[PDB]
Amino acid sequence: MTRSAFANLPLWKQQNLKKEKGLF
Repeated sequence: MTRSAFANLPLWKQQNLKKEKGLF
């Protein structure tokens, strides 16, 4: 059973997610 998390998402997805601790 795999994980569902932000850190499990590919980098390009993260670059589209400006989260609280989503600093670029």
